[PDB]
Amino acid sequence: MVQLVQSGTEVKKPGASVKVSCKASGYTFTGYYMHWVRQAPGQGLEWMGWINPNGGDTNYAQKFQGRVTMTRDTSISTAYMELSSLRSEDMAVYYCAREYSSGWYFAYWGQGTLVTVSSASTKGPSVFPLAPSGTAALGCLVKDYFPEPVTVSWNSGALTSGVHTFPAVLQSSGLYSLSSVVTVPSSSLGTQTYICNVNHKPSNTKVDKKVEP
Amino acid sequence: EIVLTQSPATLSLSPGERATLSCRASQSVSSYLAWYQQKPGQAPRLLIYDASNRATGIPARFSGSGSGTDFTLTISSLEPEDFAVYYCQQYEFFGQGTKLEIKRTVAAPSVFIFPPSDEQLKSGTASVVCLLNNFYPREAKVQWKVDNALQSGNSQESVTEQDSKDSTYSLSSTLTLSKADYEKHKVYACEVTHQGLSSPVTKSFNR
Repeated sequence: MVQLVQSGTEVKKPGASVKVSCKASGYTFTGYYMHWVRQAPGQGLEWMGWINPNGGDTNYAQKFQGRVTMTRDTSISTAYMELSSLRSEDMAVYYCAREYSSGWYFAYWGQGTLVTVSSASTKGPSVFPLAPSGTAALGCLVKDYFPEPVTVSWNSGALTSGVHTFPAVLQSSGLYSLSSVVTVPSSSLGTQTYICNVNHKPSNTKVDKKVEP
Repeated sequence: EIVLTQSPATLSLSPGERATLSCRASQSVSSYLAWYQQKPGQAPRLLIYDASNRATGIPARFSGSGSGTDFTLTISSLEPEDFAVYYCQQYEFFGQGTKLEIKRTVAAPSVFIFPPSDEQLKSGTASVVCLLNNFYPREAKVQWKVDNALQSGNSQESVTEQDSKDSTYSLSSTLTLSKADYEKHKVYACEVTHQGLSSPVTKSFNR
């Protein structure tokens, strides 16, 4: 069967270049156009270009002309997409996709490659309480960390009902931030302990924060 | 050059109902159009090609039609698996996408406000959080007011994905100020407007 296996995650500074590979197997590599499509976090698909592995002709979207280079190594059935002068707007998941026959549509897709563009360095979060006060709401603020992700549990996972961990938001400083909240009965605030367990693997940060009214 | 308009941006239906997504091309440039499905955390997936041809392995509940400028994807008897994002495509052009949402009865948000913590204040920053809990539809308007003065451009919102049990949304709105600016004002309030509320709801506190 057809298989498109892309290279792993990339982390680049603005101004650098990145080279994503797409290894094809299960079919005649030269027989089908390969397209590249990217998706920036939380928005739609954007076509970048195609290469014809038979001969190597390319066609790039105008907005990447001069910035992007698409190549292929027929001898290892691998297509490449190199994007230079990276900008923050280039942070996205990049997909290679193959035409089924000769129609301009994307029948077979690689698994995608995340390319992070950031000037920030690894950093663990600061965990601040969101003090509460038939239902009361409390939570924990996980501020200023990089890269994603963090994981938040409540009472070491013993409390899962009513928990809401929001998607992280990229601040203008290049650091991420999120809050995790939980609703609990008002009648238990004076005696029940609520501890959010925050985990940021990149920085070895494991902070347990008691949240008292 | 060529713009593909998908309609509506969001479609709210129940499982077992018929979904009809629309894709309109500004200038007809082909009788052939392709539809793709993207589930959370997955790569896009081709459903239909050349307007009405179903891709290999795609369930038959997906059918496409249309010619010229107007194209339609029909999902007969929606299933929970199907509430996802769908894109249309012609050549290098993509539609903005249509999110297929689980419909439910309107639910007003429970609103809570959280002052900055003493620990964070020690560090010279103040984060005021406004929480909107378990509401539907997703459309919500949050307005921060400091000393009864409307703020602009100094807050950030984050919304959860629709809950798997009650199909509601939650939303956070974070107002971030320096310690200095936070202590120059006394009143902090977040005003919430939602179609489930007869009048806006304001949660406030004095520093």
